[PDB]
Amino acid sequence: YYTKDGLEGLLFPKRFTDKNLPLPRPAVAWHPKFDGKFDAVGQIPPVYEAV
Amino acid sequence: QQKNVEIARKLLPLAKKQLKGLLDRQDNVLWGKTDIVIRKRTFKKNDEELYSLVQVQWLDVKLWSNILQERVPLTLSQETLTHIESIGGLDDYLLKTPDSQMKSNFSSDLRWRVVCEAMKQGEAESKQK
Amino acid sequence: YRNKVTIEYIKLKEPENDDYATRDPTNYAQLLGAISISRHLDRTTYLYETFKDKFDTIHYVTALTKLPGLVHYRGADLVMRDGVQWSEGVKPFWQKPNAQPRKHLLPKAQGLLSKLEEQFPPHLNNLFPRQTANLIWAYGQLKRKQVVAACPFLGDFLLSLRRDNFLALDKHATGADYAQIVKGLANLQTAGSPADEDTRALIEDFVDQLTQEMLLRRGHARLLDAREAQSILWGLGKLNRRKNTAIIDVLCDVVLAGVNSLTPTALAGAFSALAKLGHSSRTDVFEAMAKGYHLQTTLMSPQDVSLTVCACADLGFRDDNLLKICGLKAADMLGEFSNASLAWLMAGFGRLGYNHEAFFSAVNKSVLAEPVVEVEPGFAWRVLSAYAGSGRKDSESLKVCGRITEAFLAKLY
Amino acid sequence: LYDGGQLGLVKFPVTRQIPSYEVLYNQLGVSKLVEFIQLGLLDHTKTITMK
Amino acid sequence: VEESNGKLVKIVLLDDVDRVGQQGQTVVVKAGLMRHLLFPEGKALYATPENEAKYS
Amino acid sequence: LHKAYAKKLLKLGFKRRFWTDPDPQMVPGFFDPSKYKPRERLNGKPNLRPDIGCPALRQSQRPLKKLPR
Amino acid sequence: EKRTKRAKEINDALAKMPQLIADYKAARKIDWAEVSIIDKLTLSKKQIREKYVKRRLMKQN
RNA sequence: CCUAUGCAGCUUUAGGGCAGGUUAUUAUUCAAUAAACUACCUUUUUUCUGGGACGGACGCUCUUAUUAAAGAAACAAGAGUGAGCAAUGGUUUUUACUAAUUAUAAAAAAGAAAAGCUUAACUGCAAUACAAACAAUUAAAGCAGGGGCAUUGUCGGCAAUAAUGCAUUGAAGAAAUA
Ligand SMILES: [K+]
Ligand SMILES: [Mg+2]
Ligand SMILES: [Mg+2]
Ligand SMILES: [Mg+2]
Ligand SMILES: [Mg+2]
Repeated sequence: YYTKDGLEGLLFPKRFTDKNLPLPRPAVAWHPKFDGKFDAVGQIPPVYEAV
Repeated sequence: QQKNVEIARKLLPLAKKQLKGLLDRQDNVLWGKTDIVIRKRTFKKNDEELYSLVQVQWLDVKLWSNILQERVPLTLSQETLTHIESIGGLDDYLLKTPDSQMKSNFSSDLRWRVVCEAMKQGEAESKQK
Repeated sequence: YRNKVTIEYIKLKEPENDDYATRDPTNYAQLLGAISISRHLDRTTYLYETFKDKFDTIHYVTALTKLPGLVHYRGADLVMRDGVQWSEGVKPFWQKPNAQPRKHLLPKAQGLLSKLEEQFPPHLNNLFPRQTANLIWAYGQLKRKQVVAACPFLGDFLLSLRRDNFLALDKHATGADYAQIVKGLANLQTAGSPADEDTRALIEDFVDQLTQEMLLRRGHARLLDAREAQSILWGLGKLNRRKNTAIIDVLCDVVLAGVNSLTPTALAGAFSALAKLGHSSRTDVFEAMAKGYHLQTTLMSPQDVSLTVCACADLGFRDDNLLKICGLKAADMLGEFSNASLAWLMAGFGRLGYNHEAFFSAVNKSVLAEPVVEVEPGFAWRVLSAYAGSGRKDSESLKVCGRITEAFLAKLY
Repeated sequence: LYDGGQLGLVKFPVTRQIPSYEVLYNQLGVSKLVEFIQLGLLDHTKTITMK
Repeated sequence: VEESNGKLVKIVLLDDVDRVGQQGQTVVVKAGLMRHLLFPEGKALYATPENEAKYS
Repeated sequence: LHKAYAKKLLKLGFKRRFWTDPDPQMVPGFFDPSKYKPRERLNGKPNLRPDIGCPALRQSQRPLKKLPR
Repeated sequence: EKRTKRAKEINDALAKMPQLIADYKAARKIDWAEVSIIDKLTLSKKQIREKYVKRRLMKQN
């Protein structure tokens, strides 16, 4: 689950670091009306793992 | 301001004449809080609009002025009379308001008379005390 | 009633205060209001021609004090800020050096003022300290702009205040009066043509007596705020009143207390004023002013950048954070700086011994891009000094200096 | 487009159903995701994100 | 008096009145009564914040 | 729709895919409180006025009416 | 809560349905113990059905 | 004289409006609302037609002449209709019966009447054809569910050919969202 501001940070992180701006913060939770649509709240810098 | 002019140009030809006559009386009365109101009519069965003017009810009263020790005839609307009573009377209304807000020759002349008289009496009283 | 009707009542809102734009005044108060709120010289000239005989002392004073505001500068000498609106001490534009008035407004202002000066003399003995201060301030503005060359009534205004050991001020003095008197006199002695020798002596003598007897001895500085105190400091600096430092310390204390209210255009003035007076022992005062540039970086103009750097070099006050702000701002405004102005700015950095990578890198790139460079002797040595003092090395500054030398040798007057 | 007065096109009923908001998403097929990985344009040894 | 539309006003009494009240009492009276009799005669003043502090 | 009528619509630029348009406010995480508007009922009445109506539903243009005076 | 109430109402109605069906069928059957037309030996069975069924239904209504 | 995307003036108990006066109600010390009377403003007042007016007509069925395929017009001709039925619908049994409709050579494993039980005058779909500018209109094998009468057949209303009205707007029952 990403918000409008969060999606920008995910896609173009350099657009914030080049201007020395902090990255957008992630959302706290989604509205209950969307239960069954999302599994986790996205983190603006994703945590990569091995596969 | 732009909207006000746009509305005025949509008035009926006879309502425009009445509007000009109302405005020409500004210098002869104590304008005070008098405002202009426009009547608009709409209908359910057609897309037609009629614009007309709402008249102002003028009242002739005699208010007491302690500085001048006189009952001054005045032409007022109800809203202006209510404001004057609330603020503390004619003397307080004229001494608590700048010349810019009066927007009337009759009001300005009356205010100037009161201000000059108040200073003369105050100066004499201050010297006495 | 087959066709149902709905009725709406619309009220036409109007401004609370009347602008005396079209109606003719018919009273003592109305005439004063129309003159004060006049928008154009044609309106003021019309009022004087029609209601000439219905004038009093107050009416003449008001007309003179408002005339400077009706004279507008050329649009080519003004640069508009992005989104800035009129406010307390902030304008939507900044002025280029030595701005000129509009071509078609000078003859109107000169003609109108001549008529006013003719009828004023009879009213000279009915003026108050407030009225005298405003007249002095107005004339100083009218001299900075190319309207007048001297104040005919300067001798009378100064005498009126000086009489009876400043008795008039002792009862009717406020913070504004001192700010306007000193600021007005400074602009009457430096702006435009330099001065007359007798005029300079009288003005400087009066200012020294006024400052010591009123502001210092009687403690009237308690009536001054940060802005008024800053204005006095600027006036003293232009008059080179370096002998008395007691008042300077008092004024600096007032500025320190109300530092938050000053804008970047006011902080730069304080730096320059202190630099001209040579007062460099107030390090604490300098530190407080430097802290005011952190948040108001959007209200800085090339004039503020140039004044701040030059003042710091003269004062010897080196703040890394403040210098960093000036360098970064200047790097983007290189197109606004003149060739002479940009040479002084570079020299200022060299004297301080600060090497700003972005600032010098931008300058070198611009110079190299220029195919034909023509550097004048007046500032050729300044740019060379800045590179040498700033420690710029063979990377690309030797090429820039090489072109500088070649251009200078190309003329060798 | 005028038909002479019959006005046959406006003799049909009107529907007001709202389509799902998910028609605003970008659609990615699983078969297309694999093709990129096989060609070498995607790293399948670590977590794949929308970035 | 707020919704009286000017018909009712707050009055501060400077001298004892037969029916309105006593000196120093703040009461509500008809607008016409104050306009014509109480105010011009000099027996009362309008209940402004300044008058209330000074007299009431 | 009949072939003759369908080609005219396509020739004019008709390309609608759904009965109505999607609502961007319904996408999770993209709700703007400022741009809030209660859902309205679509109007099914064609504008058949021959003076200011649709040119495709009238044979020729008619003169406008007089304003009240 | 609304769904639970609606389900409860339907369940109650279906429970009473068998009795309603029995009354529906019974009300339209001829009771030959109350027929005097046969004693008259004048009308046919169809005419007897209409005469007595209609009276019973109207009285119940 | 007739024909127009016609124009203008005039009239009225043709439609709508209130914007002057009068009148009615209400409110403040020259005001607000109006199914009324006068004045004023704005809008409407089909087509077919052996020229136009006057008269008549405008949907949907049957029949006559233009032969024995279908189709085919005129202000040609001769007759119907804007419904009815809780059985006059569905389905079994019996037999000294074989009619009637606005009109008509329908029909014997068919109908009508008599006797009994019933609600298929259903829910969700449908190959393929008749017709037809289009919109709509007509016939229909077959599949799944729940039923009726029979006991393995039929029933998705009525011998057949007329008993009708797009979209919009409004209203009701239920359900899903927000
Ligand atoms: K003929
Ligand atoms: Mg015709
Ligand atoms: Mg078809
Ligand atoms: Mg069966
Ligand atoms: Mg059947």
